[PDB]
Amino acid sequence: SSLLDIIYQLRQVPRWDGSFQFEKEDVSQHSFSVIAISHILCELKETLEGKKINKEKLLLYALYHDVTEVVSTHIISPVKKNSILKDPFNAFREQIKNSLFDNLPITLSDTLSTILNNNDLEIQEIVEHADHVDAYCKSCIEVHRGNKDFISIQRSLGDKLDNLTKEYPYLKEFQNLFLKDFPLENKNYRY
Amino acid sequence: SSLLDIIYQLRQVPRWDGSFQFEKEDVSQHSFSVIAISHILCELKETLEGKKINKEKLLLYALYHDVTEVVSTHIISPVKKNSILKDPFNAFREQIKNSLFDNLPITLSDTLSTILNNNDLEIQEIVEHADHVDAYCKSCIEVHRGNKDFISIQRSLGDKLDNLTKEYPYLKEFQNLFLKDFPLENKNYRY
Ligand SMILES: Nc1ncnc2c1ncn2[C@@H]1O[C@H](CO)[C@H]1CO
Ligand SMILES: Nc1ncnc2c1ncn2[C@@H]1O[C@H](CO)[C@H]1CO
Ligand SMILES: [Mg+2]
Ligand SMILES: [Mg+2]
Repeated sequence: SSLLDIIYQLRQVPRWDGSFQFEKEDVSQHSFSVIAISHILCELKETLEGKKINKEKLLLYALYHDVTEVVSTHIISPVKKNSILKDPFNAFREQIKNSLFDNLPITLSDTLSTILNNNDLEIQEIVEHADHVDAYCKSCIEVHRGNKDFISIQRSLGDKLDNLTKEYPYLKEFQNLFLKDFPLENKNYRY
Repeated sequence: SSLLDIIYQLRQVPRWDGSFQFEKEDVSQHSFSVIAISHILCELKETLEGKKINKEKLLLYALYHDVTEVVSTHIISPVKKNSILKDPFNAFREQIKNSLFDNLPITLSDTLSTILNNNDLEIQEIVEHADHVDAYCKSCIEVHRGNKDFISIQRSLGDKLDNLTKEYPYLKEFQNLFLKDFPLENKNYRY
């Protein structure tokens, strides 16, 4: 099985191609943040919307949400979302899903296929929101480091996030709790 | 709340201090791998030992298992396990847990305290095993890159892992499935 190799190979998939970064970021670091953000968003949404989400399925979906980029590499969203490429890339991503986990035991094989081909729309939505939050957070950190090239990126991501908070109360609560002073200029918790 | 800052600040905590590495590794990359390994180990253990583990709790514990290193930094195991430092470091780690999540809503606050102060011994054991597997895997990748300085590290970690597989059948199965050709010299799944 290539599953363990793929887990470590995601470190060789860089994000933010074409942009200067003070800190390069790979898919494993991004996926770690998305898992943690997805969990936080889930807890807020559960409390606000009066429900319970299957957190095993949510966390496993967040964990693997970008695993196909070990084949596709990470295509940045301005390119992937171009109308010329949007649908072919989604067909490409589906082709990768179909071939990934070849020589696995049926416990892993079906559990991993279940994770990849998830049709829980709500888990997919939470992780999509977490993905946008993480991109905004990265843009915040780069601007904080002094990276003027990320100011316009931060602006467009923050504008889209603002619009999302008008329609998704759990995102507005997340923004209130965490995103109005980010990153922390003084990291008092270290002492 | 400092929770989101901490999630990203784990990227500034390096592992393997004092060892030459061709690729530097931070706690977020390590924790991503440990979450994924913990999940795989859990599925094997469930099938082999005739049980079901609460995978939400396992994954969340793996996600945060090293979060206190944002305060302590990452003390390498030859130092942390020294008899002079072993118990004081565990007391230090307990002091950090007690002060981390100050200004959070009770959904997050208690859920995060529950995660940190977990007393599920089996989840703690799975994550401890996943932590050792990940350290072995890193040593394998460095040796693969050509890093002779990690040969003796790989040997001692592989010896300890071998001994563990004699007592924990799910680890032996993991080793059989993934650790006899790692990393993959030819990454055929990319094409
Ligand atoms: N305004 C922008 N310019 C360049 N890359 C962007 C971008 N917004 C998002 N990305 C990147 O597309 C990825 C998914 O958000 C993100 C990291 O590669
Ligand atoms: N033989 C060894 N020499 C130096 N650091 C080691 C080591 N074995 C494990 N470590 C490091 O201790 C950490 C936990 O395994 C690991 C990464 O920092
Ligand atoms: Mg993503
Ligand atoms: Mg660890």
